[PDB]
Amino acid sequence: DPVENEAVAPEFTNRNPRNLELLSVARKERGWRTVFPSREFWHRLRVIRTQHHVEALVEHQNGKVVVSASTREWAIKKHLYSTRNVVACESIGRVLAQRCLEAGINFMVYQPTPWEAASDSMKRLQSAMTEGGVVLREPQRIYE
Amino acid sequence: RRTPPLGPMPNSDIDLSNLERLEKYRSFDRYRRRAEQEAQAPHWWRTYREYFGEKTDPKEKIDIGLPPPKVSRTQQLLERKQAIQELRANVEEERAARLRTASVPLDAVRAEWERTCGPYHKQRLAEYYGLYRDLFHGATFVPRVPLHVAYAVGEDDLMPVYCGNEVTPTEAAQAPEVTYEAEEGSLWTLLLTSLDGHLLEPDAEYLHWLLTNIPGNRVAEGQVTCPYLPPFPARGSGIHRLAFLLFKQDQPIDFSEDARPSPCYQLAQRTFRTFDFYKKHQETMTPAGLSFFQCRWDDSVTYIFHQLLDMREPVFEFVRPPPYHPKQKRFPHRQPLRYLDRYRDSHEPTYGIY
Amino acid sequence: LTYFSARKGKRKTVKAVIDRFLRLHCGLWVRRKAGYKKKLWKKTPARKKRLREFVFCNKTQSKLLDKMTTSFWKRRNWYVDDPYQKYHDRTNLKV
Amino acid sequence: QKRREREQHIAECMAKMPQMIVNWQQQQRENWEKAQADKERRARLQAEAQELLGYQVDPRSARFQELLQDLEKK
Amino acid sequence: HLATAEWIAEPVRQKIAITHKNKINRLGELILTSESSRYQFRNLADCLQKIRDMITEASQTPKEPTKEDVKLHRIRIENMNRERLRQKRIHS
Amino acid sequence: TKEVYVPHPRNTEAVDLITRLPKGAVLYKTFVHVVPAKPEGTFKLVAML
Amino acid sequence: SKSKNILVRMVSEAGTGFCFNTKRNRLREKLTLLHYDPVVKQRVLFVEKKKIRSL
Amino acid sequence: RLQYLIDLGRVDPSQPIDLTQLVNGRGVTIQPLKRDYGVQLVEEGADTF
Amino acid sequence: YKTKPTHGIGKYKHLIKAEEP
RNA sequence: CUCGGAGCAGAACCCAACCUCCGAGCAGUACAUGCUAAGACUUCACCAGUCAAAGCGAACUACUAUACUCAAUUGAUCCAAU
Ligand SMILES: [K+]
Ligand SMILES: [Mg+2]
Ligand SMILES: [Mg+2]
Repeated sequence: DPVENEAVAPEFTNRNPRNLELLSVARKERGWRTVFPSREFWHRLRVIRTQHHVEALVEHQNGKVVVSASTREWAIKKHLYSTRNVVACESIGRVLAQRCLEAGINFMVYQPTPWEAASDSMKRLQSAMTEGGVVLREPQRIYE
Repeated sequence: RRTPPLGPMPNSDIDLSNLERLEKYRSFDRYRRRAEQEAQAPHWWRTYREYFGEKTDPKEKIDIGLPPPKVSRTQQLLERKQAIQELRANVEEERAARLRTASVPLDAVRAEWERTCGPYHKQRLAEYYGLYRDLFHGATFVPRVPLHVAYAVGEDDLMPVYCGNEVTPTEAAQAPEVTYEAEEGSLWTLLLTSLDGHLLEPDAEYLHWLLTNIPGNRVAEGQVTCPYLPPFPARGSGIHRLAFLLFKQDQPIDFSEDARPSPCYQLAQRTFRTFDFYKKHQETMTPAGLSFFQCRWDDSVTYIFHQLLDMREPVFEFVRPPPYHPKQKRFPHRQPLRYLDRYRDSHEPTYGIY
Repeated sequence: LTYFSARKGKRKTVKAVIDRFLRLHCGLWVRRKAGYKKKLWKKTPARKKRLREFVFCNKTQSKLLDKMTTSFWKRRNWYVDDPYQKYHDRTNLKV
Repeated sequence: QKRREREQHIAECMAKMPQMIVNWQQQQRENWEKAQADKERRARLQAEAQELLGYQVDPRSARFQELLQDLEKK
Repeated sequence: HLATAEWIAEPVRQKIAITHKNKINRLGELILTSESSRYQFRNLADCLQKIRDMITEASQTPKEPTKEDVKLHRIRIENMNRERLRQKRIHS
Repeated sequence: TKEVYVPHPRNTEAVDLITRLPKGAVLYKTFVHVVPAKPEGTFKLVAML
Repeated sequence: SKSKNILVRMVSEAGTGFCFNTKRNRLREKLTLLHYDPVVKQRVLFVEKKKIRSL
Repeated sequence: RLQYLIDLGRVDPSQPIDLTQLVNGRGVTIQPLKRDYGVQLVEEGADTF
Repeated sequence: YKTKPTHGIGKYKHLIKAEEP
């Protein structure tokens, strides 16, 4: 009378780290109002530009790095005249957006300073990431 | 009462004597950069990393993958410097970079990336998705062999499977097209598993596809140990992750014990744990490639449970803990009138004995 | 309080309690906040929000208000479409 | 009838609000413009002093405001 | 049973077996529960009224641009970005 | 816990203090945290269609 | 305790009858604000009608 | 309550049931001096009725 | 806390020039 | 003679003298300083006072914005005006 394939457990255990982030029910690390930067996010875009190179990172609130794009790697350096100019920053966003879609990352926050945000090199890196399909704001968490 | 510090304090190195002859920060980004360095260092006092940081083991995770390639750094560095000089000599690249009209070809960047540092990125990504932890119980490997998977949707389109991109069960109803660079005379083994799909046991996994003793790149010639079965993520169960594993065989192997009938629509035979599978074949088999995607429920999943699996579709739901309310007291002093509704089960009037 | 009237010989009710408080059959007394109509232009919305809320009284207050009223005001009434009808009985209360 | 007349009076005054708001927005920028212009006028009057500071710094401005009034009358 | 039931317009049955496809079992029956009251009367009244609402939505043919849900706004972005990863065969 | 203090750039009083510190110094302050106990929820079986 | 400011009553122009009191400087023209009217559930113009008291 | 009075014979359903028959059967207790205006038939026990 | 070994970890004014008009 | 800060009262809370010092009885900016609602603090009672997630509704893609800056910046009931 019974069936073997219909034997289902009452509770479902999903071990995927992004299961709850993608359903918008995973709790964000709220707090840290008296310091900078914030932590109320799931994924963050962090840009590191040195005297010689430019690096963009997508990392989780736990610290882990998901995907990255730097001008130190031959793939991108063999096509750039200058690794430290605006073009390099615009090209790091076109390469990072393409890598974030492949990884599955479509939303992330960006926490710049007032002088970084007003810069023309950061204005072009955001535009390049949006044109790639990445949204620079995460959806609000669902509490109910 | 005072207790002496258990170690060096933060700003002890600083000399207070010549405080007027010390280089200051003068900028917020230069202090922030040093503040991040000291935040990622071990300390004897309590830290946020202690209570929230992801605990790890001191035993460095072993490597079970292929050996790295052998390259001549000196000959490599020489060729790269020469190419930059040619690119920089052209005045048309200097002018485009100064006018901000230059751009890099995204197609060539990805072909060289897949060769040099793509494997290490794919490894970093698999660790984030928790594949090594579940599949191999923490053991890692670098996917030296690029595995290109793609599902045929229609007659002209293709859905590429990368490392965590979303793919639907409707696009993944038929076996994909698998290609990978291999020498002649080599033997491989492909594999598809659902890490989160299992309905009964948490730790276990479902086996969706198993091809053994593949000669070179020809996947059809490989023996079909387990036929292809589409993903069937239950409704309201979240997003699942399916992984394509490519093993490099050292010699022809006999998978008679892992053989499954054709067709295999029983979920007890589909059940499968990769760790045990590789552990009994690790002497003659080595992980080389990797690819995975994420899958949600769609209408096609109902066709799999009813027709193929001959069972009823299970539907789950995300349930939250019941709200906390303190113990109700007889006289709730200064509480508003709606305090009594918090402990009321029904919303319809009661009349007791009357 | 008048414990024994001079005409009937029975306890009287203090009518200053009846014009300010409401008694639920369970024994709870409901009141308003002192100052919910005074100087609203200098008070915040949060403070005004909890000023127009109907709150309960404590044991000592409710025992006093029960002594200042007779048994007629403690009876169970069945008014038609009463807004406080559901509050005249406690639910899931222990001890 | 009283619930109907009021519902119409409310619907008759909301048909003019979109335009009333626009006219009000304009007046704000018009009045706001005067505030910015007034500051510039005062600054000019200080330059006319040419750093000749002292007690006679307040009345000088008054002299020139009177001149502006005469221009408006004409 | 939805299909066997002949007291509903043919086009409505097909229109109802698409919208409320998540309330249909393997056999083909349309299930409607309600547990928002103590009395079986009121609970049945709610279920019956859901059917009258299903036959009206399917007959009204409403094609107006209703408001998009907030939970469905990130899926619209997810799907959109899953189409630009799609590729065409080199030699079709 | 004791964590490193990084003010917000808009906050001028705190940013005018870290720019006058010797290179190598870092400011520390005492933070209070809540470590969550229960998860956001669980997936439960509700029907077999 | 010189009364620099005064308390006035701002009446909605939508005819709803909704009004709120605000503080304005004495030496100043009658206010014309854009406040939220809960009756119609949208922002509407208000105008000073009468003074309540001297702050 | 009504069904309980009928199962015990305290109120006969073969004749019209009015306010008098309910009182004569001790089914209700009306207090006209307490601003009582009658009885209200409530829906409790409708399923078993 | 004064009794604890990590007392004084927040001290910062000994790193700044004394600017007291 | 009410209210607030500091010391006495060194480190959770609390603590007096016709004890030692400094202050308050506002101002300014907004006009969503809109509605609602879990859970909490509380000047040693009561009264009063305080902080607030989520949610509705707005705003928003820049503003350390989503309970304004500010230390106190204040007055119960009846009654009167409307
Ligand atoms: K599972
Ligand atoms: Mg207290
Ligand atoms: Mg909120």
